[PDB]
Amino acid sequence: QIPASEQETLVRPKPLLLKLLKSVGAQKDTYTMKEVLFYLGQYIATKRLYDEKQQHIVYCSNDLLGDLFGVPSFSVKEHRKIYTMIYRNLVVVNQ
Amino acid sequence: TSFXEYWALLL
Repeated sequence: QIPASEQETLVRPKPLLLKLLKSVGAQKDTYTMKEVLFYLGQYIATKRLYDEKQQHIVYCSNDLLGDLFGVPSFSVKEHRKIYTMIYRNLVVVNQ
Repeated sequence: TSFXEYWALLL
């Protein structure tokens, strides 16, 4: 769970993440962390990258998502790991 | 569980 205050943090995705977000219809350069997480979840569902049987497993070795996270797969249960991977791919506004 | 629910818990 991202804290309520952290959800409204304004961020500028780096180019690969921005490309991912725009492929599912995002249309700006600046987002809240909450918005980034909405579009990422949507992306994973649109590309059907989750295991249908154990739906916390995401496979991304042959996908853009694997290129920007730098991993071949991950578990949605790894909250810290995911936040770390996402933060590597954006600049926090004014930081 | 659904991917939707796991991701919503992450969010």
